[PDB]
Amino acid sequence: DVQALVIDNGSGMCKAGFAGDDAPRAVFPSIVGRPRHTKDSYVGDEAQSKRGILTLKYPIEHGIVTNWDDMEKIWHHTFYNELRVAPEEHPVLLTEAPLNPKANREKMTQIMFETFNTPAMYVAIQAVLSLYASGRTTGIVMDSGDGVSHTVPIYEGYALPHAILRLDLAGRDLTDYMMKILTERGYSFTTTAEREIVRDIKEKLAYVALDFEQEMATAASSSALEKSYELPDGQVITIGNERFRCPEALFQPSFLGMESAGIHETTYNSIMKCDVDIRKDLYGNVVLSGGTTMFPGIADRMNKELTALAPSTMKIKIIAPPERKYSVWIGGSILASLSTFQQMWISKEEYDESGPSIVHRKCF
Amino acid sequence: VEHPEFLKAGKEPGLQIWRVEKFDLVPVPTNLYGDFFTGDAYVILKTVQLRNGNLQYDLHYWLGNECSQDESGAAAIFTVQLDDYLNGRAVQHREVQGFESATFLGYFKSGLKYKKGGVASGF
Ligand SMILES: Nc1ncnc2c1ncn2[C@@H]1O[C@H](COP(=O)(O)OP(=O)(O)OP(=O)(O)O)[C@@H](O)[C@H]1O
Ligand SMILES: [Ca+2]
Ligand SMILES: [Ca+2]
Repeated sequence: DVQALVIDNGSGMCKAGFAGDDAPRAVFPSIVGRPRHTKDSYVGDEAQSKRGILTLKYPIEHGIVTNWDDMEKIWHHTFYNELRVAPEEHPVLLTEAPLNPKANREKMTQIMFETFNTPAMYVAIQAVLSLYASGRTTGIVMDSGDGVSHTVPIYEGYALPHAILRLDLAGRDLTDYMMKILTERGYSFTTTAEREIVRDIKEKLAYVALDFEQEMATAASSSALEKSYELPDGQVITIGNERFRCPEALFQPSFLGMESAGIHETTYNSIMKCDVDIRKDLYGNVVLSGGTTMFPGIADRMNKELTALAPSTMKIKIIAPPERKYSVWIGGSILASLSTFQQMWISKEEYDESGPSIVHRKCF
Repeated sequence: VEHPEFLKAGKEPGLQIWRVEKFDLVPVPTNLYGDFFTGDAYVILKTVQLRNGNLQYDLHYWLGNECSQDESGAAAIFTVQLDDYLNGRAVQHREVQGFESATFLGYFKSGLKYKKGGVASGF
């Protein structure tokens, strides 16, 4: 009986733990910090709190790894400091973004076996793990994290590549947008600690209005929608329509001067790229996942918007699990725990025999 | 992936039912077919005999109202794996307690029953 590890590499946060647990043992920022002017490097929370003397780097952009040296550093830290295991003793399941470049898949594989000497590993698509965590083999996952949002149609366990769509707007952009509109109200948040406050404000008081217009109307006429927020010292700020104006950007990217369509239209578009025969199953299984889908009211709004786009006869079902922030990781925990996982992973032997390219035949 | 139970899967016409039990696919005693624990998740394979002698398959994963996330998730994954094992010849059906398809319900001559309880989660 061997213990498998599960690592969900996100653009903003990394989630790591042991297969079989119902939640990641460690959640920390995806950052590598190094002496800006002159331990040699830090990762995660420590890098973040020592930002005063370190220059921070984020190796994962839009879900894709853009710096392999820094990613290796993150994994090294994950194994030895966060999980406190020797990687050579554990099969490792890693997650990847939809449409992850072929070269990256091989690089990930090479690093695990050659650098970390893992006895076995596997790469699963994040969105698919999330669907499995919801107990379904068919549906369309709307995955929105920190750096990017994806709409991934999946049929009988397999994503449909040609229909996957991407929206380059996610949590990070909403946090930045909140920073800006909050200034119109006079509040200037520009430092890192201030951005943290803004992120907290977004996570704590923001929400998606069922009907934006009507909500603005409401906000402009009475003080019903305002909320108070206590800052780290003691100052108290008053937040108004910014609470729903912030996440509204997900549905109106133009708020950020983006030309692309909102999340609801992207979901509808992905569904329309799929065979007519399976669209019913997608409309009836829209699964939301990722930290950015955590805004209260998003399910209702997605339901409303999708209903407006689909024929009135089509049954629309938005599934928003309370644990969606970690759906991907949980999905991985379950998959890696199956009595059948054993055979699906790439073993060291196989890697030695075929090399990195083996990932294209064993993980699809 | 060739699991012992997969070797037995869809060999001949009939119905086969397995219950998810701590990340594994466990066969349900034939005498108990139709008695579903609402706190559990199951996988059902209905094999039908075809003209050409080949079998037709319908894979149903049944989800009890109180089944834990690991059980419903494992039910879904095992379903994809069995289908792959059967050369992608199975149509998969998600069946939720109290919302089962006419087809699924029709597999049980005497009508399927629900009983409270089940095996503990594997988490
Ligand atoms: N309650 C909440 N309401 C709104 N946003 C939230 C909430 N909790 C977390 N977030 C946001 O979700 C984002 C992090 O999400 P997540 O962990 O899913 O992304 P990631 O894995 O790092 O990103 P990506 O999938 O783009 O790689 C951050 O922008 C964070 O502020
Ligand atoms: Ca993610
Ligand atoms: Ca159970």
